[PDB]
Amino acid sequence: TEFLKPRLVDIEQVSSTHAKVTLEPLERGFGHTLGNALRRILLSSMPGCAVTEVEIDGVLHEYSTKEGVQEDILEILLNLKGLAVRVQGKDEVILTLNKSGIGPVTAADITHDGDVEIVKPQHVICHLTDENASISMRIKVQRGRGYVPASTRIHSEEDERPIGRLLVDACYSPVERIAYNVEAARVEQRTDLDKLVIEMETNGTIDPEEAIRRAATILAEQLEAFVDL
Amino acid sequence: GVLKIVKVYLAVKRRIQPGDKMAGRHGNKGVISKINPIEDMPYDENGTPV
Amino acid sequence: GPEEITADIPNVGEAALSKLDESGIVYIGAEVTGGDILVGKVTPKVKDSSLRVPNGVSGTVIDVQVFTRDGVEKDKRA
Repeated sequence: TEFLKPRLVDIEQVSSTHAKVTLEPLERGFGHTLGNALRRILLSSMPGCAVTEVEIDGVLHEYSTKEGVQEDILEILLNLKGLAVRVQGKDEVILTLNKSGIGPVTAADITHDGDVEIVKPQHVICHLTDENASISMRIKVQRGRGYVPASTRIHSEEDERPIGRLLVDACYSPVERIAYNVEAARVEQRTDLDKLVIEMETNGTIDPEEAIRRAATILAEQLEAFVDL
Repeated sequence: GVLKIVKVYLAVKRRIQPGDKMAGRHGNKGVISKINPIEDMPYDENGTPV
Repeated sequence: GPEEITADIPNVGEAALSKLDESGIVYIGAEVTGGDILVGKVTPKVKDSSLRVPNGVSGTVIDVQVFTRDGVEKDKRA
């Protein structure tokens, strides 16, 4: 039994959302083996913090108009779906955003709280285009993994959905980009020891090191099942 | 025979499902049948799936 | 006997009736599924000659346009 156990030898926040990470030392072929699995696990398994709710100051449906605004309501939903946030020690929360007068809107405008985190305050939100114009909307956030369509969600909830509450599809994954490379680096002052590098892009909601360790832990759960014969 | 009418409109949002008809401009029509976990798709060395 | 729009539909369930207004007309912005009542029209001898969502479809409701012949009274919605 000659295996040297790899370790997350280095981490790199190359960008505030894009990160690099490397694992070493790795036995022959294992880098490819772990690399494929870890890539697959991360994309599917990672737990996400995402928004699915819209409460608005008087419109009644996705297709409604709005006074003194640059865009239609539905386009607002698309922007919100793009928006992402991280929440501290919570499962769900409601946020609100209020603006008035002629101006464009950004995530920073939200009624932020210290126990909530906005990954990109500069993220674009629909604009106001009248002096008397004003917006005051409320949105709820949830923790989940994977994706869910809006229609399926309500049918599972089955409780009355009041008018003025609008539904959007949940896209939880905190990250969607994976590239990993296997390279030879020097351990045991000899060849045939492998070095692995991973890199990914994220919406910033999670720490990359937590991602790999959380993913690896998850994979261990399924792997342990094979001992249960 | 009738002396009052009401008109109602209903809006439907539709995604893509197997059996939908898809076409490329170059006469290349075809129906789609699958939805894959994004992991399955072939991807380039730059980590981008198709 | 001529027809009228009413919320007093015979024997139909409360939940569907809740979707209608007191005029017997579904609200704008409502979300409906096959069989849900849209128009609470009725016939005497009373009967639920009403319009319901086609089976096998679900959708959101955005419109009301009401028309009448000469010498006809209007409702609150119209």
